Amino acid sequence: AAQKSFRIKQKMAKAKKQNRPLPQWIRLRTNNTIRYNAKRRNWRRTKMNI
Amino acid sequence: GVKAYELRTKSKEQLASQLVDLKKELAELKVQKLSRPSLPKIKTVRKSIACVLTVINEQQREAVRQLYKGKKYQPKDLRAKKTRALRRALTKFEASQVTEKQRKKQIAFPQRKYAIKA
Amino acid sequence: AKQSLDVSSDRRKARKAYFTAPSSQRRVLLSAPLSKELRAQYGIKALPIRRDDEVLVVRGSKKGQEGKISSVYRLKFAVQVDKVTKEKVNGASVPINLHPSKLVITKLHLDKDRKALIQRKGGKL
Amino acid sequence: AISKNLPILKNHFRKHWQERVKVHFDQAGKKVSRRNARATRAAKIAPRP
Amino acid sequence: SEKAGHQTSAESWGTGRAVARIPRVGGGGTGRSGQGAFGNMCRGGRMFAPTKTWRKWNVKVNHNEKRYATASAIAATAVASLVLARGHRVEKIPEIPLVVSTDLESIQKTKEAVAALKAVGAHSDLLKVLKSKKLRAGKGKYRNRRWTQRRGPLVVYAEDNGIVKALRNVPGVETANVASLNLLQLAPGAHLGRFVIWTEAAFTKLD
Amino acid sequence: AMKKVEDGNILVFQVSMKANKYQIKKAVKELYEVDVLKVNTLVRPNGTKKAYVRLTADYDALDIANRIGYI
Amino acid sequence: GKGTPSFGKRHNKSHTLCNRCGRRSFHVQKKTCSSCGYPAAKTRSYNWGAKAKRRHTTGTGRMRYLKHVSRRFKNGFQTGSASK
Amino acid sequence: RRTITAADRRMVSGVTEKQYKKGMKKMQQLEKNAINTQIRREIKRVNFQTHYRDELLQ
RNA sequence: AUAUUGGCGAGAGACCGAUAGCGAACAAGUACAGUGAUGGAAAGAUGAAAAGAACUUUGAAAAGAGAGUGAAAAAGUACGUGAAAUUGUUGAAAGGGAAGGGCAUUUGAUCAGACA
RNA sequence: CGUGGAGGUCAGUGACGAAGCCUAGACCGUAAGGUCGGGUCGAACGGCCUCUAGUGCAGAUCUUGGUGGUAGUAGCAAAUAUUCAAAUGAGAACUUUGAAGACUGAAGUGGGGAAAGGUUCCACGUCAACAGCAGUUGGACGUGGGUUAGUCGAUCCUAAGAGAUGGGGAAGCUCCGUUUCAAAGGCCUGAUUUUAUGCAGGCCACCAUCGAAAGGGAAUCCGGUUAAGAUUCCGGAACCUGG
RNA sequence: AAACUUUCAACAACGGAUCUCUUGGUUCUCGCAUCGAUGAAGAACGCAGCGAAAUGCGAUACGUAAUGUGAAUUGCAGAAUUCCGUGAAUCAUCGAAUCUUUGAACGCACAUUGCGCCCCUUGGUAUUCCAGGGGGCAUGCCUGUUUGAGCGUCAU
Ligand SMILES: [Zn+2]
Repeated sequence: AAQKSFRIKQKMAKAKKQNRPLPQWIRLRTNNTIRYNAKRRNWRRTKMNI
Repeated sequence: GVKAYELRTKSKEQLASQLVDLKKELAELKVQKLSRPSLPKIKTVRKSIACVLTVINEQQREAVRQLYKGKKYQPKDLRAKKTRALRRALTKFEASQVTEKQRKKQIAFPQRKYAIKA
Repeated sequence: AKQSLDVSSDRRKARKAYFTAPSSQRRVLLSAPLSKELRAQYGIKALPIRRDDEVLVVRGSKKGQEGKISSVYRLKFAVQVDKVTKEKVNGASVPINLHPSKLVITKLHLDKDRKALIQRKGGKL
Repeated sequence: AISKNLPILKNHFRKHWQERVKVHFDQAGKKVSRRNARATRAAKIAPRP
Repeated sequence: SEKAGHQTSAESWGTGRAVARIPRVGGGGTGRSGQGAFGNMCRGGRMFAPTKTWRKWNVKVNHNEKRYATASAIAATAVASLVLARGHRVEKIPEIPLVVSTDLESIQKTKEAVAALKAVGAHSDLLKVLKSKKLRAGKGKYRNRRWTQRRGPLVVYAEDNGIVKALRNVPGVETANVASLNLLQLAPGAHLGRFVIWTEAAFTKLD
Repeated sequence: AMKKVEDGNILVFQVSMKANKYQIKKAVKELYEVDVLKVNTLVRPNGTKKAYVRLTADYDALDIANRIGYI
Repeated sequence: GKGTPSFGKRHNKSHTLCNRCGRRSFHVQKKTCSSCGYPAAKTRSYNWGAKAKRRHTTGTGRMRYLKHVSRRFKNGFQTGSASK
Repeated sequence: RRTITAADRRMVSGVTEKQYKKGMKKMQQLEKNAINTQIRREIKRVNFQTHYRDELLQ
């Protein structure tokens, strides 16, 4: 909520910095098997239960 | 860059000054990283700071060692960190103790060595 | 055949140990033989490959071509050779990822810590 | 059941016997261990039997 | 593994529905929820009568049967019809119970041993071996059995001085003592016949 | 933030989360040789900290920002 | 209604984050994590939760200190400057 | 003064905007290719309610 | 002497070979579900080497067509081969409220051996 | 007869193309099945004597995966209602602006907030997927910016209650109990700093701790300002507490 | 007669079986014995020139030191004969250090980034107020020391 706690604002910040796609220069490395970011998250679909 | 075997020849205050004249550099490069896309010179400065602090600390620890030589109790940080069990276990002397009866028996009737033939 | 107990005849373990080898073991897997003149001069058969070594190719579509090394890509287990390249469709050029076993060293990037290696291996100047 | 002219046969597998099973694959792998131990001891006590 | 197929927590739902009574996973949010389990028919399930370690791998045989067979397999080596019929190239051999000198027990080099065996006429049976090296067929060649050769002659010493190490490397050739003789060398594949090269010391100790 | 430097005499910094508006005052006093009358801190949503320091008049922030090298 | 209407009123938690396992198990009215009873010194581990032990036992983390012990034993729990 | 953009960072670190557009569209394609499978392999065992009451007696 | 499905290091198998074998050959106790205890997946292979399709042209663009690389795009990142269910185009044939099948032969197609 | 593997053997087939797959094309066998040609494909595979088994499917309201007829069908119909012109654009029933008609009708379709959610806020670019039609738009895609407090809240107090200590139980995980059957503690001087307290020096027997963003409570207002912040920033005028 | 329906084949599609492969598993055997109050296992947060993860690490933050080898890393940029050298490296080894907030978890407490006390030091006019820095403050038990209580008790 608005009147929240720092223990939760921390965990929301982490989720904000995690919510991005994959860097395209990872796909150019040699023995690469990562196509996309399979751990993505958005508020519509999956709630992080904290 | 900066190098340990050059820094060991330097003293406390010189290294303390080198730290500051490196941290200023790092603070400048952290500005240039904004107005530029990439600054790899920054890594050498971070590792330089670390190589400096390492030397400072090691000097200071050796000092306290030389202070605590012979004194029976020296700090836990300086004491050897073997495993808890091997610090709790018996000393080589404490374990090789014997009763007077047993050492008399050992000096009188030791395990002779021998062989089977005429 | 093998007669010890601490060495493996296991395909799985061996291939793992190849494809997860570090860059310090790969230096020796990426070794190459010397030409029949340097075999006679330095007195050895093979050495690990190094940048700025001149070289000749003996097996491949680019046989007979000579060059000198520009990069040992010891993640691809490969090696790249000057005067040995391929023009991409863009007009640009990309070098060839050779493998050292299909090469022959003609001139050597001599140095201290290689003269020593040659000396311990029973070689000469 | 009891079906034919067969012996009465007593077989003690009503407990969880499958846990308390020991197959001795170790027979030769540890015969050699015993031999090595004898051989080592015998050199520790080099002239003694 | 004894715990295969049983790491799942599952129970049947029962009669009352349009699906079977096989045990089914419970929960949601993944594909496994509702899937069948614990059966031999089921993906992820166990197998039928999981293979256990307390099976009879090694088999007992009577000592006199073993010796009967070893003597028969020795006696077959003197029969050229069986040797030829078994895959040995001995058409250009003078005498079949082949007895070479006991100086073969003192040879220390493969370069010399092979020459001796070429002289007494085994050259063809060594070529047979090193021309028969074909690749295995199936899922046994990523199980450390990639290659298949044919068998070669069997040199039968009595007192080894280097021959067993000299012929250690040549393909196909095996090496044995007159004691400690092996049916798995004399009759391979249960096929009687084997080209054996005896030394005179061995031949004399066989009595 | 590069508006608040000219509009007010305000500098905006990124500071460690373990800093408490006194440490910041003294750090600015030490590094940039100025005087400070007011600090307002907030915690950004990326887990960093932001500090709006307001310098006394008799200290213009553009001079300090050019002296630092970011205008 | 016991379903769709009575699932609107689910807006106040009963579990929060534990400091010991980091997950939403810390009950608030009784103050006891349901995965590793936090005020209690012993972590919950029952032999019937044999899968649950896999998820929280050793190996599942970094092993900051422990993973150098086998290295330091192989060498004799030794000390001092290396060599030349 | 703004001598940096994310496009410029990724240009410095290899990828051009053409490469970025194409590789992005492929990473979007694959996400949908997978979501297809998750919606495909789920419709079977998703309506398998544990306690449906069947509002029909008389 | 003995025990040892755990831990560290090793060697091997008439074992499984990606619906199998540990649940996991892959960023797997991961994603995800559930208040929680707990539950718990799927997913391997281009090619020797990206040489991953320069350039032209129609289109708003995706794309298409040529061109090109390649030993091979009947390998184009939806990529080893690429079955079947199911489907489209072409061709042959039949067909009054089913179709399919057995015995026998006509007609059409096709194969034959040629005793050459 | 057939299948996966094992031991022997044909000095077996094979990149001049192994296996696999397709073939109303052929031959053999009563049959299980085997063999051949062609097409495709690209790296290992068979015959004979024996061994061994996780060895042969039309079914089990079988398991997993995939796919169909149904079928371009049922249907996308609650909440009074949309229309014109222009702009942008490849493209406008649905975007934007203007003009018109209307509705919610102050217990609102408004303005704000608690829980809860987590950056959904704002801007630029953008439309493969999503918005069960469409889409140039969007709570979507991508990249970034953004939350400023001595006075608002937490923090402080206690409530219903929870819960250590001393103790007592209990095989034990731990239970009771919260002042109990405890030796449960600190505050000011002459000593005038030897700050020790010799005396001084008296004063109950109180005796953890958590527990409310709606209870109790120390103190602030106006005006202005931003793409998105404000009783928080700027200007001005004030107040409280502790020194 | 076409359309339509059905059967076969070719080509193309849906789909991903079969064949071949396999840095994985499982089973057997051999050897070894090495967690923690000198603060473990586990957790949260954070760190890279461009990384969301996995792996690694801790404000000395994909790492510092030392030792060894002896010229790389490589997706891009950026450095570079420093390369006959105290010396590259997502190297190996590893004996020196650092080791955020935690956690048996240790000042009290914790749905709080809450509230304290002691010592040294610095600043503000400052034994008393405020702030900063460093170092400390758990419990049970043992040995010993120090100060004590008790007509329990001895002598003078
Ligand atoms: Zn917990």
